[PDB]
Amino acid sequence: TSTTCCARFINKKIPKQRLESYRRTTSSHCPREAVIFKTKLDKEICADPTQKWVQDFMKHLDKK
Amino acid sequence: ARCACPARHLNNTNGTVLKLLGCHYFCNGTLCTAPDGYPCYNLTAQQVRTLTTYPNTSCAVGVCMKGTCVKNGTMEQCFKTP
Repeated sequence: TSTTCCARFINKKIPKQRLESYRRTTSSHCPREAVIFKTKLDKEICADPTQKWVQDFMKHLDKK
Repeated sequence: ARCACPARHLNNTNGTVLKLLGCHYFCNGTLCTAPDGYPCYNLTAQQVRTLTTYPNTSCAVGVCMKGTCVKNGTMEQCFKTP
């Protein structure tokens, strides 16, 4: 059971051009459900998976 | 923005959400504070000194308010996982 969790979420949408192919889903046991993405500047960013931008990117990464 | 990054939480044998140790975390080169209402563990200095990979103390559950883990009365068997 991974104990890495996101306390806060990125407020706005991040253009896909700014994101790498990194992605990890956090435990369902986390206080807040989050997906972790990485920017081309190598910053890990917590994203709310109930926002459609996030859902769109996760799909885009599977289709790749 | 910079504080939207993952951080290590503590687990428990109680079947409840993972919780932050205290209300502060460091990621993306930034010292951050958890949001108000965030579930946290408030451990004594002595409890922190003995914190391990298995439960060995009663851990005070709390809620983050302005960087302070305000104890709520609930106790749990907390532990860390690398």
